[PDB]
Amino acid sequence: MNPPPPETSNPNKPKRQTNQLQYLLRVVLKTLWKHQFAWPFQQPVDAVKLNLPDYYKIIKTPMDMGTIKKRLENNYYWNAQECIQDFNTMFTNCYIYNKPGDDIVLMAEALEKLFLQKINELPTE
Ligand SMILES: Cn1cc(-c2ccc3c(=O)n(C)cc(-c4cccc(NS(C)(=O)=O)c4)c3c2)cn1
Repeated sequence: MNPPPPETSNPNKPKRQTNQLQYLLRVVLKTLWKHQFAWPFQQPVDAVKLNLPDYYKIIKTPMDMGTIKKRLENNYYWNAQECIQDFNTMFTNCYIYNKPGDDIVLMAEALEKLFLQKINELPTE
């Protein structure tokens, strides 16, 4: 079976709005969502559908943009870095599971370049 997706709401964590978290949802997630390379990253990797039975043997911290969107909308992160770390995990999962130069890896690298361009414009803490 696929594993259940990552946790996205936790009723026992404190909640806040910050400049950075707002920007992460309204600008960074939005911009990446619409990129031509985004669709394989928009929901968890469906290892059953793709016939990739080793994916969740290899990738033990799955992450995707659907889950990040949900964490942001549910105020799951207190610090912007937690969200930034989730985007990084999503990219590195793709680099760990696949091989250098793979086309799916080039698609991740392009999304990652864009993500860094938007993170450089994060508003002041
Ligand atoms: C032979 N083969 C390999 C793949 C493959 C290999 C690695 C990846 C990968 O690392 N990511 C993050 C995503 C995909 C992928 C590609 C196309 C569609 C989907 N759909 S999904 C998000 O429902 O799992 C996922 C993906 C697909 C597909 N066919």
